[PDB]
Parts: sequence; structure tokens; C-alpha cells
Amino acid sequence: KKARMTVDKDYKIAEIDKRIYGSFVEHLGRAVYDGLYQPGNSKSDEDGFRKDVIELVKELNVPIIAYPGGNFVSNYFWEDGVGPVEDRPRRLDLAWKSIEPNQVGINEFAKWCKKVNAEIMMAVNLGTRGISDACNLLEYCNHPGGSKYSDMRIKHGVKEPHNIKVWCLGNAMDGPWQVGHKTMDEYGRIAEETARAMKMIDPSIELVACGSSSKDMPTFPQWEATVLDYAYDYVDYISLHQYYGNKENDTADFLAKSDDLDDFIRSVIATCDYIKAKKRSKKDIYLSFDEWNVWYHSNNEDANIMQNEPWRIAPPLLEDIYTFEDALLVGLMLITLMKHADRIKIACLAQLINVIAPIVTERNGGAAWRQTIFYPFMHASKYGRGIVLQPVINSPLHDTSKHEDVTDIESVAIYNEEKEEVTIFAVNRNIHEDIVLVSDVRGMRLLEHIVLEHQDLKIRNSVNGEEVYPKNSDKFDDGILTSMLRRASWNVIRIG
Amino acid sequence: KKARMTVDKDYKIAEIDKRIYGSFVEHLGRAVYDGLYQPGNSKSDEDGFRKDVIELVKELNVPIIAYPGGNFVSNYFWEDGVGPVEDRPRRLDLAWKSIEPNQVGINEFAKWCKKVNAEIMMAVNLGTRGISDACNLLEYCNHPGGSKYSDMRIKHGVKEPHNIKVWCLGNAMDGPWQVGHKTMDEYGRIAEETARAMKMIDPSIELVACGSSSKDMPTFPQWEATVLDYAYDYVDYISLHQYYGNKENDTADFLAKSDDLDDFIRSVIATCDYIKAKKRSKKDIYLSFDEWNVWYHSNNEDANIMQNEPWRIAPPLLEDIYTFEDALLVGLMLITLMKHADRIKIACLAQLINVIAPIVTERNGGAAWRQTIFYPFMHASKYGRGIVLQPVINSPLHDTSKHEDVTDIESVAIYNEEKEEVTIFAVNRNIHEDIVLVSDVRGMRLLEHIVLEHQDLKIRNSVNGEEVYPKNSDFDDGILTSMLRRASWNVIRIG
Amino acid sequence: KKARMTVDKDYKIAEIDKRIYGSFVEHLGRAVYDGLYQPGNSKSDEDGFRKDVIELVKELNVPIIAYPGGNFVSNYFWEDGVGPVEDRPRRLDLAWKSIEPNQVGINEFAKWCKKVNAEIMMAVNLGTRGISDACNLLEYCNHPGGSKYSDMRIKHGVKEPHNIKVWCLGNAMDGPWQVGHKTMDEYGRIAEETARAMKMIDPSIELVACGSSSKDMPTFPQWEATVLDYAYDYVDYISLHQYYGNKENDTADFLAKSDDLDDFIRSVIATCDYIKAKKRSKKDIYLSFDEWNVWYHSNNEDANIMQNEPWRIAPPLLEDIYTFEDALLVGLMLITLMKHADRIKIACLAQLINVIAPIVTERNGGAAWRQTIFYPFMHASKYGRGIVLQPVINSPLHDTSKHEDVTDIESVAIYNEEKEEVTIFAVNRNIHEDIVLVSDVRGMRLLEHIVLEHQDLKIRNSVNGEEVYPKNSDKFDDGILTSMLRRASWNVIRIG
Repeated sequence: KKARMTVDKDYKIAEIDKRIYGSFVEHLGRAVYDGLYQPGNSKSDEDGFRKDVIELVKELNVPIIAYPGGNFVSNYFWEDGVGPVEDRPRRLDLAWKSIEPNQVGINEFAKWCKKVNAEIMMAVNLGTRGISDACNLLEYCNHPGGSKYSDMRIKHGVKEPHNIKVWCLGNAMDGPWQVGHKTMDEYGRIAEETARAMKMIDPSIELVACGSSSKDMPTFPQWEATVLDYAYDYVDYISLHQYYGNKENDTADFLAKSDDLDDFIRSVIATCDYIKAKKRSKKDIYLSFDEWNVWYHSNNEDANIMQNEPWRIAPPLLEDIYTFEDALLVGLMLITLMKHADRIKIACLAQLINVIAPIVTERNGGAAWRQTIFYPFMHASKYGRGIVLQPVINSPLHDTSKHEDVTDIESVAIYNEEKEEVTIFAVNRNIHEDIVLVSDVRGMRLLEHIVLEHQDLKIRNSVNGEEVYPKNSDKFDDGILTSMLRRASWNVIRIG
Repeated sequence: KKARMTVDKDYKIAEIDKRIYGSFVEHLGRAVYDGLYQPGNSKSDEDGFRKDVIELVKELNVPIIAYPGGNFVSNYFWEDGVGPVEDRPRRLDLAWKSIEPNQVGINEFAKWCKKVNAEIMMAVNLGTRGISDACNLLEYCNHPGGSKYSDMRIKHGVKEPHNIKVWCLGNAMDGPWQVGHKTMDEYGRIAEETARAMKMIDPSIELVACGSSSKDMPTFPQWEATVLDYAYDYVDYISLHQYYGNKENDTADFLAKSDDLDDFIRSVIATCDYIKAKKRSKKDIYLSFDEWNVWYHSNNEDANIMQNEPWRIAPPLLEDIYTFEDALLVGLMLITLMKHADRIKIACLAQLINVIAPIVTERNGGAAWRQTIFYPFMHASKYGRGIVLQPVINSPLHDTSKHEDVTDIESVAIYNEEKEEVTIFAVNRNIHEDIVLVSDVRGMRLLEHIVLEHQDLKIRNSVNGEEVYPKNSDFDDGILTSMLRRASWNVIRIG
Repeated sequence: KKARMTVDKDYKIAEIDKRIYGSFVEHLGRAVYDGLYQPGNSKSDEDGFRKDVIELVKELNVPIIAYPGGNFVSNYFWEDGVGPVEDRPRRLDLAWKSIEPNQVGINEFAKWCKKVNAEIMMAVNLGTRGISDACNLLEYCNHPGGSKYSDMRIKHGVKEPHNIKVWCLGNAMDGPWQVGHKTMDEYGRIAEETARAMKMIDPSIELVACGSSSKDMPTFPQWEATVLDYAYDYVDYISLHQYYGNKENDTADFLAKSDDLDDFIRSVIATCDYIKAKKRSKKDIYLSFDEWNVWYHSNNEDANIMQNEPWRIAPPLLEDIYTFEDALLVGLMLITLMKHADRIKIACLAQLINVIAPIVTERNGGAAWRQTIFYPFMHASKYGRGIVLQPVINSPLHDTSKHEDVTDIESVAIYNEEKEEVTIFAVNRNIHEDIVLVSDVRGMRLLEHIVLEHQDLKIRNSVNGEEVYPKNSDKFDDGILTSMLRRASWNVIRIG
């Protein structure tokens, strides 16, 4: 019933990189086609982009979006998606057994990102292509003009370079389901050489080396160590991928899964710091969590489409319909991410549109709507720009199914000294009993207390109405912030 | 004196896979140009195909043909051989030091394979190309339409996909004479990733991984083990290559070399079975004997065309003219292939037309004749489909200059249940004494007893006529008695 | 004061291969553009070649010229430099942060090599390209016709094949500044297979395997050993790179650095013969010393041009202006090369035009003048064709700051049996004392004593006049030569 945390400004973690509120669009399912891009639609614009989708993205204020994959990138030929659209070919997308029509390519997607106030984090193909092709694409995007590929971009209609700031050296390739699968030293060598070459063309870019496809691979985390060992002096980030599912239908354990997330982040840092000592380097590899979400609902329908109905265009893949308990675990993951904002400078919600996404448009031109997970994200990205304060918290515990000593209240404070405000993000992961959590504000005025609750953990949103939406309204005035957060709740208590 | 055999239909070995009667055409010498393809010739059809060759091929009944290499494929660019013929380039063929005009490519050779009732086994270049090129070729050949390379095929005039069923992951690259030479780990890695990507485009194909170039390579059989260890769950066959010759003209030792072939097959099976336990797999790798023949006659001649007359188009390379004793070895080799039909599911007599071949056309535009080796192959492909019963044989034994305890008789029974026939193939490789064969059929009415025999082992065939060719020869109750002339091939039948 | 040698015409070392007087033109700085190739110049022929530049090269009697790199080749795409000039693209040159216009390419540079009576020694890109592009280019240059790339050369207006005799399998790729950098095992395998395939196209070419980028790399000499261990049977040469500098400004220690050159050559020979024993081969690998010179003046300026002013065409990179002491080390190095003529069969002064060069043209279109180092190379290339005899010399030794027991008089004698003359090359690298050179010629009349001396060890040349030049100055009875050698002098004594 009683849980307590000291809040000290003078005990920071770090400042938040706005790029931790990033997302991800893969040429996958209906993310692009019958997704953000619907050229005939009445809700679309000059370029065929759905204007309603643009606004919901803008509501999320995402600064950076990873593109174009993902597994799709490992067998993608960027030239296929540029130039006169009537000459762009159709290709087999081996990853998702689909036909890519390439109507959207680099320059279309670059426009879309401007309209949503975002920047591209661009992946290159290092599965079936290599060094010279990454150099070609980089020059096309970033070099002003006067050379083969920059002039060819100008010719395609983009006079100024896109100047993409962050690039991913391929996509994770440790798995047998991935075209262009590599051993960890193979990937290490090609990542090193691509990054060396790319930095000669544009030394102001930042480079992400790929980690394991998941923490469960037998090659994690040696893969991460081997790659950094080769490429350390040319790369700035390593990537983590993590998804959670509630296929066991065990809401107790499900929301304890953010503790495995904390374990995972820590050992990736440990691996980074080990290679740092080995190189005697002053640089710190930063973490780029470029794939994270809840993902389990649409598993079976997805393996029916592949391979019973393969080589369709924009099949309805990975269409998880999210519940309210999912939006809790999403908020728990965001808290865990903010709590590690000293090393995690990029993170991408996978994915942005239609595909395990917070934004859905109905098939065949349908309307757009917000999934449950839309809201815990929109809060974090809105009230989360500031400085993380260390979490010194005493909160009761509980066992769950297959997790022990599991905290009942996870929380983090963010002090925007910039324009006086402290925001507390807190989740009661006890699904039974409410708990009252106050906060010894040792420093600094109760603003509001937005909440996200429902008695039906399995309720969903839909094009016919949101059953999960922020309601500001709840229960401090002295120096000792007193709040009680209902069981299975997500709250953003603000203080000014 | 006599040799005894029991044959009974309950004691089976395997159903012969019909693809052990396939063959092989490389862009090599006169196999294609001045061979199966002579476009302005009175004997060729519109497409340019010698019809006498087309008809000779159909007599062999070969259901699958390996194309287009062989060493040639290790530096071939398949785009050179498709589309507007006027626009195809001439390329240096480094394997055989020739010029390749590329008038025959995929769509031509596919057309020709229709007219001989045969399928293609397609090799891709993994010598100097890799994954994405194999994926383009497979898409071009097997994807229906609606994609860049499927459409490009349609646009080249083949509306329906060739739907090739078996592919070869490169060609043997373990040798210092080959372009694109690899170590065993390089090849394993490249075989694995090509196989994986190919099965995503068309999961219905079968894939062949290349063995050693020959069992005499120091890296045999570790190459086979390394490749299958990498590629096991993505490939269906491992390949074998064997050739024999008689440069030391010792006909007895020569005819004993089928014992070597058998040992080679067994060693490859054990290698497969070892890696299978390593993987804890329920799957067996199957064997593809996609290069086998007699090969030695033309060696000096080919060494003079290389290196004194390079960069010809259609030089007469590898033009072995086979003797009667070569046909005997080929017959023993087929019998051995038949005895291992439980693991060997594809085999390719190398090669089909003019190049170490059973079908010949005389240089510069006309001939078409049958070599000595033509006939034991034709018989086997004819009366060899069915189920192999194992041989329960006790036959006399002899030594030779380099072999010990060689059976004087070697044989095998094939029972086509859809014909209530049981064909027996036997070679008496006692080159001196004849032998009579007692075959306790526990069946089950004789229909014929074909034979291939000649007094001089060194006799050849020619455009002038066939000195060697099948003739007739010579069962009552539970036994059938058949005498086998010394140094002879025998096809005996039951009904 | 006294330091002597005997000169027996049959204590022989070996005959001189004239290709040890070769050189090197890279697409670097002003070597080509605004150097040997200036189209609208009054001093240029109709093909845009500077005529005075042609004359000075012909003066140095350079039989073979390495082209087009150097680091440049490791990202070069040869197709960009052939066919109609208007269809040639501009490329980023990652090695030297320049724009490469490709107005000169291979067919132009083959024409210029005719005009200077030299042959191309051709390097193929093994950095970002491999076997099949080496074959393409070899076929283009050396195949008569009737195949795709030979007919493409014909159709570009060169009917006869260039028939290039010596190819370099890439360039040094052991350095972290090099595009396409490779481990020694990666390089040895691609050199092995490229050589194998090229020898099948043209068995009469010779091939050089690349050695270490310098003797200071931690991987030297194992790099050389590994690559020779893969490719022994398909290659004829291993290459060495050497540069010296005088940033310490210790003119005594400076001129003793030719002792280090000598130790270095011996190291590479020892490595070769170790691999010979290992292969049980009858063949000796010969040495291609395809990069040597003094280089250190322009270091600071060069680092400014990149990256302060990157992506210029023909920036003034590596425009060392050499002093007289620089020319004595060049003469001491030429003497050391001659002494190892039994193994060293090719050598390239790096480089020929403007880029650390003996021939300079003033920026923006006109000059042509000879640097200090022009003359010792000019002498050695002219009188140093013959047979190297073993120098048995007793000379006083001195110490220097970093060297011990350093010879005062470095000498060697070349005997041309045709011309009945014998040429002796000698350098007094004692900068203080004067010394005499008798020379017991156990041959057996005097004919000349050409000399390079100067008061100022730092005097340079310029477009305003050659402060350093050969003077028929200086002044043999029965069969005993005797000649005096001033401090810090280069002397060429001739007997006939």
C-alpha cells in the first residue's frame, strides 16, 4: 500500500537525447502502401500522403525515423526507388515474401519525413551489397553536387542534399531467416570497411553498427563485442532489438518483463565498456535502441500469408491490435529507457504506421486511428524532454509467474530546468491493489495528474472509438508530493 | 567356370530414381556450336537444331540435363545469353581458352530440352558471381511474372516460366586450374547463403552442393564434410565426379576400376552420414553423380589446342573416340550406379554431344553417329526403370595388376512391376575365360537376351559405321541359365 | 681522408634491369591536371600534353611508369575514364579528398606514355572491386579483338591493344587510412585468385603482389610472407615502399638513412626466400621497388587542404620543393638500389610530375623546371645501364645521432661491356670532412667526373633558375683511378 521515492535534482542520470522518441518505417506490409502513402485517397495530399496520418505522427513528435528496414534492407537496391517513377522496377522482397513496387523510395520518403517534422536514420544494404554501394548512396544523399551520384540526385528533382545525419551499417544479420546472413567476424569486417569509407565521403555523419537480432541468439553478446572490436573507431552506436509478448496470458509476469529489458541494456553497455578498455579509447559507444515494442498478437495470421498467399503487394502483415495492458508494458519500457538515458541516445518504436504500430489506417483507404500504445508514447515524448533524476525508490515487491522480487512501482522523474517543471512518469504494475506513491521533492507546485487506466486489461481501441485515452484528473501542496496510482495504471504527474 | 545368383522380388534395394539416366552439356568445344546447334544446316530445324542429334538423344531417354557447366559456369554471365541475339556479346571463356558467341543461352537451351523430352539442371556462377546473381537467374527462370527479371524473360519471348527443378550451387572450385577457386570454408559459406536466399524465392526447387572436383584431391572428403556442415538444412544433394582412362593399356585392370567407383560412392555416403549425426538431422543427403564417364583419349590433342590455338570458337576439345572396352567399363559404371540407387538419385553421363560423348557429329556441319558407349547407356535407361533387387551373387574372382579379388561377374536385377518384367544387367569382366550364370529366380518366362561383344577390345565406331552395337543371343523353372561371353555386356529379360 | 675500393669486372652482382629507372604517376594533385595534361596551353600539343614536360621525362630515360595509383586505384572505376569524354562522370576521390574529372584515363595516358618512350605498369582496383573487373580491364588492354572488352577498346578508337606487360594486384591496403583496407589473409586470397584468372587471359603478363605500405606497419613482413604464400605461383614480384624525411633537421643522420633502405631490401629478400623454401619452388620472387623518394616538406600544407578545402579538382598536394641534401639522399638511395640489382628488377621514383617530383610546372599553366633531385636520377638512369660489380670498399665510418658506424663514402661501379666504359657512382655523406677516391681498377683511361655540390645544403631550385645542376667540374694513371670527393657531394666518375 505504501511506496516511497526521494527525488533529488542534484542527483541526475543524464540529459535526454530527443532522438530516444524515434520510430521506424519498414517497406513491410501496409506501412507504406495503403499506409502513409495512398495516392488516390481523398484524405491524401499533393504527393499522395495521407494528411490524417501526418497529423497523428506530428502528435507523437518523433524527431528521427529509421528507414527502410529492417530485414527488407538486406536485399534492397536503393536505385530501384529513385528516378522517374515509370522506370522504377518491381522486385521480390524476400524477407516478407512480397512484391515491392518501389513507388515510394528515398526522395518520396524524405519529403514525408519533412511533413512529419522528422529526420531519416538511413540503413544501407550490407546483406547482398557492400562498400561501394553504401558510398554511392551516401554521396547521392549528402554530397552537394558536382559528382556522379550527387548530380544524379539533383537530376531526380532534389537540388539540395538530404544530409542524412545517422546511418545504420546494414541490419542485424545473425539469423537464418535473413538474406545475407553473416558470421560475427564477416559482419565485423564489412561494417568496419563501410564505415571507414563512408566517413571519408562525409565525416560529420554518425554510424550505427548492428547488434544481435535479439538477446536470445546464441551469438549475443559476442556478436556485439566482435563488431565493435573491428569497427570501434568508425562507429558511434550499437543497436539493441527487443520485443515482448503476452502469449502466456499472464498479465502479472508480462509487466515484469521491463526488468529483463533493464538487464539487457546493462549487459550491452558492459560489452561496450569491455571493448573500450581493449582499445584504450576515450570514446563511449552509445546505445541505439532502434527496434522495440510489444509484438505477439498477429503472429499466426502472418505465417499464413507467408507462405500461402505470397508475392502480394502490401499484404496486411504484423497487424497487432493492442490492448490496454500492452500500453502499460510500453510505458514501462519507456521508463526503463529514460532511466538509461546516459547511454541510450537513439531509440525507435517499431513500428510507426500499421505494422505493430500506434497508428493504424483501415484497409483499402480506411480511416486512421490511435491504438492504446499511442498514448504512453505521446506522453513520454511530450513531457520527457529534460534531465533524468536518479530513481531512489523503495516500493513493495511481489513475485510473479517466472519473475522474482518484482518492483510494484516503476518510476522516473524528468526535470526540465529549462522552463521550470518536473514530470514524474509512474506505473503501478500490481494488477490487484492500488498503491499510494508520494515524492520527497527535495528541491523546487502540483500541475496536473494525467492517468491511463481501465478495468478491462484486454480492452482495445479501434476505428470505432478509443477505450484507452488520457484522462487528466486524479487526486500534494507542501514539499512532499502525495499521489495514489490505481492498480495497472500509467500516470504523468507534473510539478512546476 | 560358373557363377551363381539369387534374385527375389521381396528383397528390394530401392526404386531407381529416373534421374540417374541424365546427362550433361557444357559450353565446351563442339557440344553446342558445330554440335547440337548448326543453324544454317540442311539437317537442322528452324531453331537450328540438328534433328539427327535430337533423335539420337531421345533414343537415350535422358530425363535431365546439366547445363551449362562444368568449369564454364564459374565465370559465365547469364545475361550475355538471353535477349536480342544481335545484342549479345562475345566473351572470353577462360576455362577452355575459347571464344563464346552466346548464340545459345537459357531460352535456346530450354527450347532444345523440350525437343528431347528432358529437364534442365541449372548451374549458377559462384566462381566470380554470388547470391544476388543466382537470385536474378532463379527469378528469371522460375518466377511467373510481375517482377523485374520474370517480366524480362517474358519480354524476351518466354511467357511461361521454365520452372527449373534442380540447381547446382556453382561448380567444383577446389582446383588450381579453375577460375573462382575457393577454400572449403569459402565455398561452404557461399553455398549456404545462396541456398538460403534461393529457397526464399522458390521453395520448391532442390539444390545441389558441389563436392570435390575428384576423389584424388587432397581435400577430399573434408570439402564435402565442410560444405554439408554449413549448408545442410538448405541443400538436397552432394555431387560426385569420376572419370577413368586406360593410358596404361591394361584392359583387365581397367575393367576392375568399377570397384573404385563403388568405394568412392560409399566414402561419400559415410561423409553424409557423419555430418547427419553431427546435425542430429532426420534428413539424408542424396548423391548426384553429375560427372561420370571414361575420359583419356583426347588429352594430348586438347593440350595442343591449349596452348597453341587459343580463342577459337568451337575448337574440337575432348573428342574421345571410344573403344569396345570403354563401353564395357561404362556398363560396369552404370551397374554400380544402379546398385546405389538408395542414395544416388541424379547422375549425368558427361557429356552428351561430341564432348567425351556417346553422340558425335563430324567436324564442320555433318555426320551424327553412335559411339561404343552409346549402347550400354541406352539399354540401362530403357530396361533399368523399376526397383533394384539386391544382387545375391557368388561369382569367381581374379587379381589384376593393381586390383585384388575382382568379381569376374557383376550384375543387378531391375523389376518393373508395371510390366511384370525383370531385366538383368551383367558384364563378364573376365577378359579371358567365359562364364555361365545360374540365377535362382524365386519369382516368377524369357523374352530376349541382348549382348554387346567383340573380338578386339580396341575396336571403335565411326561415321562410316558401327562396329559395336547390340545383337541377340542364346529359363524353364526356378532357375535361368545364361552363359556370358568373356568381356561382354548383357541385357537379359523375363516376362 | 682516405677510403678505398677495388673494382674487379668479374666480382659481379648482376646485370641492371632498366626498369629500375621507372616512375609513377597517380591521379593525385597536379600530376595530371595542371601538370602533364593541360589542354589549351600554348606549350601543349594538339592532344593537350605539355611538350616541355614530355621533354624533361625523355631526359630521365624512364622505361616504365606506374599508373594510376597508389591509393587512388583502390576506389577507381576504370570504365569512368574511357569512351567519349562527355559521357565520363566526375567521381569522389576518397584517398585525396578531390574530385576526379576523368578527362585523362588509360587511353590518354597510354598515348602520353608513347610520347615519352615508356610503358605503363598498370594497377587494378582490388580495394572496392575484384577478380572480374581485373579480367575485364586486362582483356580491354591486351586482347586483340573479337570479344566484348577488346571490341570496346577498338570502338573507343584504339585499334591495337596496349599490350601492357606488368600489372599490380591492387595497392597496399594494410593502412587504416586506405579505402578497401584488408587483412593480410584477405589480400593474399584475392591477389591469388586475381592473378590466377589474369594469367588465363594473357599468360605473358607479369604480376606484382603488393607488399606492406611501409616497413613500419606492425604487419610487416608477415603481410609479404602471407601474400606470397597464397599467390607464389602466379606472381613475379613483391613491392616495397620507402620514403625518408629530415624533419629532425639532422643532415648527418639524414644521409645515413640509406643504410636503413639497405636493411629493408634485405628483409624483403629474406622473406621471399623463406617462402621459396616453403613452396619448394625453383622460382625466385623479384623485387618491385615501386614507391621511393624523399618526402616531408609539404606535409603541413597538405593536411590543411583536407579537410579545409576538400573536393577541389587538382589541388596542389604534395608539392615538396627539394633541397640539395634531399638530392644526396636520392643519390644514396639510387646507389643502394643498384647494389641490389640481382633481386630488384623494377623501381619507381614516386612521383614523376609535380607530386613529390623531379619535374615541376608552376600552378595555372606554365613553367617546367628541374628540382634538385632531377639530376642524380638523370645521371643514374644514363650511365647506370650495364653490370653491377661488387664494391669491396674500406671507408672511414662516423656515427650520427641515431646511427652507428655509418660509411662515409657510399660507392658502386656499373660496367657496360658494350660501350667499353665503366661508371662509378659515389656520395661523400660526411658533410664536414673531404675524402678521396682512388679505386684500384683491376680492369682496365679517364673520361669524365660530373659532380653535384653546393655551399648551402638547403638550397632549392625554382622556375627562376637551377641553383643545383651537374657541372663537368672536378678532376687514373695506369690502372689505378684516383678522384677526390668533396663533403656532401654526388660524383659520377667514368673510365673508358
